Amino acid sequence: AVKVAINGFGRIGRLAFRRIQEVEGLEVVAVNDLTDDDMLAHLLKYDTMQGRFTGEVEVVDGGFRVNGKEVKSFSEPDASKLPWKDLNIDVVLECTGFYTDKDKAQAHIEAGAKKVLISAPATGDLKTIVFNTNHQELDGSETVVSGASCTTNSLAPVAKVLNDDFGLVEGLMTTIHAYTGDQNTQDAPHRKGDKRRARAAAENIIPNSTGAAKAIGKVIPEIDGKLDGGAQRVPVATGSLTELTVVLEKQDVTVEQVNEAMKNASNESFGYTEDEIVSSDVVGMTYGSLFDATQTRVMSVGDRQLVKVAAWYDNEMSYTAQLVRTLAYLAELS
Amino acid sequence: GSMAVKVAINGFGRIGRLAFRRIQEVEGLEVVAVNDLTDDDMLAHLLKYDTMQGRFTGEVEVVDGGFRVNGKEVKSFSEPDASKLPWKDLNIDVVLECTGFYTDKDKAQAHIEAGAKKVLISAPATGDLKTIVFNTNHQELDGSETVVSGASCTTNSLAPVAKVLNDDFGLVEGLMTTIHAYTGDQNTQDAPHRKGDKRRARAAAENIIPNSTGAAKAIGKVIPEIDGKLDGGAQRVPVATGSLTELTVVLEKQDVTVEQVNEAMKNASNESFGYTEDEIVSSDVVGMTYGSLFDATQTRVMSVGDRQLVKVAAWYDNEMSYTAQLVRTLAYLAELSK
Amino acid sequence: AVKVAINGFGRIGRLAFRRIQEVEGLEVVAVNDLTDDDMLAHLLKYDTMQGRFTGEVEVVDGGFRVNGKEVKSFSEPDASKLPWKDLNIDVVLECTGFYTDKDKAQAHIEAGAKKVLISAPATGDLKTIVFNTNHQELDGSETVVSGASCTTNSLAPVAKVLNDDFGLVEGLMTTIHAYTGDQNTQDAPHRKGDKRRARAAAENIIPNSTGAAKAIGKVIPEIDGKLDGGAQRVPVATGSLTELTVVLEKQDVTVEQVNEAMKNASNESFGYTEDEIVSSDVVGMTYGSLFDATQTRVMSVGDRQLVKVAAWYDNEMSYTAQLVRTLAYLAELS
Amino acid sequence: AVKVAINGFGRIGRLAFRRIQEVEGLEVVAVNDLTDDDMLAHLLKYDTMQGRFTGEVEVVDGGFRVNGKEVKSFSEPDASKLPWKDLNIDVVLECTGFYTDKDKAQAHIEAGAKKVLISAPATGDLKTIVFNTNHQELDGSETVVSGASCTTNSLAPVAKVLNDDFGLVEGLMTTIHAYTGDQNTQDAPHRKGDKRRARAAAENIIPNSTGAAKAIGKVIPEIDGKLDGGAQRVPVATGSLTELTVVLEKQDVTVEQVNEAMKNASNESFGYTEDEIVSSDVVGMTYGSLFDATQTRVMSVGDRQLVKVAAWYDNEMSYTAQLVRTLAYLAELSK
Ligand SMILES: NC(=O)c1ccc[n+]([C@@H]2O[C@H](COP(=O)([O-])OP(=O)(O)OC[C@H]3O[C@@H](n4cnc5c(N)ncnc54)[C@H](O)[C@@H]3O)[C@@H](O)[C@H]2O)c1
Ligand SMILES: NC(=O)c1ccc[n+]([C@@H]2O[C@H](COP(=O)([O-])OP(=O)(O)OC[C@H]3O[C@@H](n4cnc5c(N)ncnc54)[C@H](O)[C@@H]3O)[C@@H](O)[C@H]2O)c1
Ligand SMILES: NC(=O)c1ccc[n+]([C@@H]2O[C@H](COP(=O)([O-])OP(=O)(O)OC[C@H]3O[C@@H](n4cnc5c(N)ncnc54)[C@H](O)[C@@H]3O)[C@@H](O)[C@H]2O)c1
Ligand SMILES: NC(=O)c1ccc[n+]([C@@H]2O[C@H](COP(=O)([O-])OP(=O)(O)OC[C@H]3O[C@@H](n4cnc5c(N)ncnc54)[C@H](O)[C@@H]3O)[C@@H](O)[C@H]2O)c1
Repeated sequence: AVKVAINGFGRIGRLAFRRIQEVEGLEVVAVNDLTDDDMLAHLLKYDTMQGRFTGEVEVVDGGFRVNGKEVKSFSEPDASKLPWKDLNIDVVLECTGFYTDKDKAQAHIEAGAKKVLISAPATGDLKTIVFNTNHQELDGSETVVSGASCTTNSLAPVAKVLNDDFGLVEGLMTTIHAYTGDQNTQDAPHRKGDKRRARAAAENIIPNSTGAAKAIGKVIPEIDGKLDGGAQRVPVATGSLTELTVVLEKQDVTVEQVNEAMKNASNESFGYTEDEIVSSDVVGMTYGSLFDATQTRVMSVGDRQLVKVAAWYDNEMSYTAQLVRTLAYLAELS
Repeated sequence: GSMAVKVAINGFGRIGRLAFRRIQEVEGLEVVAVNDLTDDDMLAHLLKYDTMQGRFTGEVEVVDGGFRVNGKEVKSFSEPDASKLPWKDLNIDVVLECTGFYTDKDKAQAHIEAGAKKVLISAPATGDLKTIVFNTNHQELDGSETVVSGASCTTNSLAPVAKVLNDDFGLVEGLMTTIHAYTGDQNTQDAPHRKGDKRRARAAAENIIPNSTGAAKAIGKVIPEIDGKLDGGAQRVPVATGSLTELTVVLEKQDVTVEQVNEAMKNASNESFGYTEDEIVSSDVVGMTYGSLFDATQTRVMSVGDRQLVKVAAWYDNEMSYTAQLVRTLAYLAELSK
Repeated sequence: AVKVAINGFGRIGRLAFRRIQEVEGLEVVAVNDLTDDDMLAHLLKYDTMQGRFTGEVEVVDGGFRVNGKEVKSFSEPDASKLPWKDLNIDVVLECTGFYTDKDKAQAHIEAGAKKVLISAPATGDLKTIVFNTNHQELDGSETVVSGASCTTNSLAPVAKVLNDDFGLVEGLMTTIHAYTGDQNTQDAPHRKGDKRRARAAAENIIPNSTGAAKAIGKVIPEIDGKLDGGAQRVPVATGSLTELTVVLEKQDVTVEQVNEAMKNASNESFGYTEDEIVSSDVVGMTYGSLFDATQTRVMSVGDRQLVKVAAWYDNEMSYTAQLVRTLAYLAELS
Repeated sequence: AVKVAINGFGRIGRLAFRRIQEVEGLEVVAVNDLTDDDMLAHLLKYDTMQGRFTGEVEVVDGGFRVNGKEVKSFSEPDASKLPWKDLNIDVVLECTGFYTDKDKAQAHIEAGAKKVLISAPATGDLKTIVFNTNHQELDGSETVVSGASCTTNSLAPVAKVLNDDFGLVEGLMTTIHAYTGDQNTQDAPHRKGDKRRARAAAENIIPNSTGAAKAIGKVIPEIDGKLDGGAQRVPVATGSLTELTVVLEKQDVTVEQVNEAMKNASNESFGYTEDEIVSSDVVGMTYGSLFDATQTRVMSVGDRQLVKVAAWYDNEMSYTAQLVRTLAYLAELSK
């Protein structure tokens, strides 16, 4: 099996560990964080939104044991000091949020890892990958790769269909997004100086920035610069919705045409539904994006149209499933 | 001679109780009677204590036939059929119709039959009546009306924004999403829904819930010159009050900037339409009395060549923002029939 | 198979349906509620806290079809008008909340049903059953039975151990309880005139009454009148905790003695844990009561002691699992 | 006026600032935190649970201006490096959560402050004060003082009445408590290694420890060791309840006797209600404890009784009001 180390055993890190248990060919041999083994094991076992871990978890000397298999744990904030060479790490899943740059993530390579896959958008000379939209741009020689964002994984397959089938002129996005760990529990100073993420997460509708639409060109180059938009963080603990409003080249477009085009492009990454679901219904789902045909709207005044669509995503498990698909493909290629 | 306008509140719910509270601070208007489907102890308690809007500042005491507020008697009734209420005997000038069950001109006429002079419905309503957003189209009321709609919370948030966009830039078309606080028409836990809505059927405080709204689709009732040019829906989310309306538009004027849009909105600001450049969140608008609060920090202009999309957002307290507007319209409607 | 009808396809009714799919010899052939079939099918498929239904549901002519088998649906507010005789109904699961009385529940017997099991405490000359505490009191001749309450199922096995091993003098209970459908979404008049259940359910700590401790004698006769207490409804959608503070006959009681006695009494209904869990960790669990050893306290001043214990329960699934156990047992005996 | 510096402009720090605007002869001249002035001014202006600050707040050179008064701001994590001598600080209101110990808080004294009042329980040789229960124990010479906890402030006036009027044998407590900033937004490693405070704050009933009952003897010495108990953190953003179950020496006790005793002891710190309120009703209240007569229970089996009572508190504003009362009193002494 391909030997995986997880750096940052947080929401994405732990869910990635869970997902990897189901993927033949990938094995987590080590985890790194900033805490004790009792804490690591406990948070793997128990998960507020994603439910209890299926297998058995036991704290042992040097880490924890999951279903018989030992996992080595470390508590090293400086990635360059990790014993990746000694453990023969093939790929690091970088999930801390503190190495979201090619040069920063290179620390893992210096430490002895063969490759790094970052669980977030990242700057620098690297490829940004949404599985089943642009993963074929990987050839296996890459040392550092980005798995994009939760929102980009929800948006990319939708934007691709709109452009391919109708011709995208321009568009604006709003994602109604579950609150995340970069937000405060109570009103308090925020480390990034963000006066909105400073506010009590579970008691507010909170406007905030996102790169998903603005930076869509890193995943779909042919629509580079044609999208922008933002986010509204709301009091659900996981589960999100991306709404997109577009101008198209094709004219006299119908709701039926848009839905059929989306249904035709469905796969394991891009789901299609006509059920009147709500955010809790997508918790734990493994589609990167779930197109909701019930929300499609077309505004027509004369020969001028606006087309609006919406797609659900579990910002946790939807993204994690996509990240692990990319991880496996990156591993297979090399 | 001159007297305070005698108001009766039908439906002592969220809007009804907040209207009562608001009227306490508006001179020339007095609530003499309330009607609901419960006991006086319950009515007094819910007036006194309010989860989101805070403790009532007056003194509330249950008495014979109703309750006393700061020494002033309010008559209470528990009659589901509006035509049976003693509006004649009580000399009722205007009924604030806040039950959600008389949202129709013919149905709301029951209050007029009962002896009230006028009815203002706290919601969109069917029939041949006028739909009024204060400080957008209230001057369309001539005084001959007997049944009027106070529009919706969302329409009150949307209308001043849509008017500025059209007046200054020319509205071609647009789409709206309101990120809206959950309301009493939603279930506490997943359960069958009275109106058959499979989404309002779901646990209100645990979900992002898509739902329809008339605000954009029916904007033409308030701003006739943009009839049919808007559409959109709602996303109900787990805040108990406080909402946001986002509007994405195509405009006639070219090379529009964020600065131009913000300045145009600021110039249109009044007691109904507020303006902010502060990075606020939903809890910051709870209890506010603007019908709509334009958030300049959320303005975006997408340009690709000569083609532009403009996006704006305005906050509203679906409860107090709408209530303040409703009371403004109430006062004006009574003023016309001196 | 035992032919089951569910009156009231609500939280307990639907979860009972789900659990029955896992029990050979138990079959739901009919459901009665006050809504359409599309609604019933949708709420079976999608569940905010309990997750997506495993199998597949299809709306048909008579009602709905689940995994091949058809389920008939009705809309009679008066249960005596239901065609239970024609459908040869063996047991009605009474889950509406409107027939919580022996004489009221008799409506189903008049309609043609052989037995009624009410999913709540009930007034009248009937047996109140907590599975694995007093289910042996059933002989199979009963026509109307109560499955008790969620809180009683959490409390009974704990109270029994305390009395058996230490001698119960007296106690007081508080359950920190998930909000339920008998509470309002927003501050509004309450149908029962309850000024506290009138308040916004998900925004408040709300004191309220319970019959679990006061009526414990219906399940454990030897401690009748020895307990009382109440509830505090809080903003979690499901998952609850029962705390019990008692005076005991035995002296010099220790935390270890209490925990060991509870562990020794553990079974499929009564769980034991030493893990530092929280409420979300018990969502979907099938124990009727999960004793939490980390919460045990003994206060000693001279020869006088107060003993405090706590047990978790999913007021939904914990109760439902117990109700179906009692159903299967009652159906087996005659 | 007594010159106050606030260390840690957080929930308690900011509410204390607001409360000090209500107290004559007490001025906040300086604030220290770990952020910039834009953020400090914003969080003073806008408050999710406690509402908008009514006055004018503007960012100026070297801090911010509130209602015509300049507040100097700093961003220094090491308290011994603060300019307290230069600013002539009379009392530091220590609200960071990182100086809850006599010897650690001495850093403020070394920096030039005359006194320190800690906004939490604290270790070391100091007094622990619940205003209107034991503030008379202060004489004005103390250099470092603890303002106790939110829970202790809710508990002490109740426990005192129960002992004075009925004779306290023993008791156990549970506080059903709003979630606070020491809890995580999502399930995540917890800085203090608490596996329960690690969990998503607003989605769980979370058992946790509290010292309020176990350490009541610091406030009421005559009942030292007679109480214990813990907390259940629940998804309300502020507003809490303390439930206390006791054995008393007085026999044949009634609900009426207990309720009357509590009402007789009511003052500006200890309120009394017979209304069927809920947690949101106490948000922003200034009583340290609100006794709820509707929740009083007496369980009798033979001559053996268990007595249960409950008191509400806004863990934020109730505690803050008490802290500022103690602050004013401490300042008034030795003037
Ligand atoms: N919905 C989501 O939560 C979501 C979705 C997609 C992507 N992401 C991205 O994934 C990353 C992690 O997000 P998360 O929500 O899991 O955050 P998290 O806080 O839950 O996880 C981060 C973990 O990394 C650990 N950590 C921090 N610094 C470290 C260091 N220097 N060395 C080792 N461990 C360290 C922390 O202890 C924590 O456990 C972020 O970049 C985020 O943008 C999050
Ligand atoms: N955000 C908002 O809550 C909001 C905003 C704008 C408009 N509205 C509209 O205002 C109306 C009331 O909404 P609400 O949120 O206050 O609902 P609510 O449920 O809180 O209030 C309705 C009240 O009317 C009472 N009632 C029902 N039928 C009655 C009858 N036949 N006779 C007398 N009383 C009766 C109920 O007991 C209840 O107290 C609705 O039409 C709604 O669409 C609501
Ligand atoms: N935690 C819990 O939800 C829980 C736990 C244990 C016991 N219970 C008990 O179970 C019962 C149901 O609880 P619930 O939470 O599922 O309530 P619910 O409101 O979710 O379900 C009740 C269902 O019964 C239907 N109904 C009402 N009147 C009817 C009638 N006359 N005829 C046919 N159907 C009717 C309603 O449409 C609704 O779908 C109650 O007695 C409750 O006390 C609930
Ligand atoms: N319910 C309550 O929130 C409550 C009630 C009673 C007592 N307390 C106590 O009050 C204290 C603060 O609680 P809070 O809820 O306001 O916490 P908080 O997180 O909201 O505020 C703490 C503030 O101190 C700042 N800070 C941290 N380290 C610092 C340093 N070294 N130098 C300067 N500033 C620093 C932080 O940036 C933050 O703004 C804690 O000891 C807590 O136990 C809290």
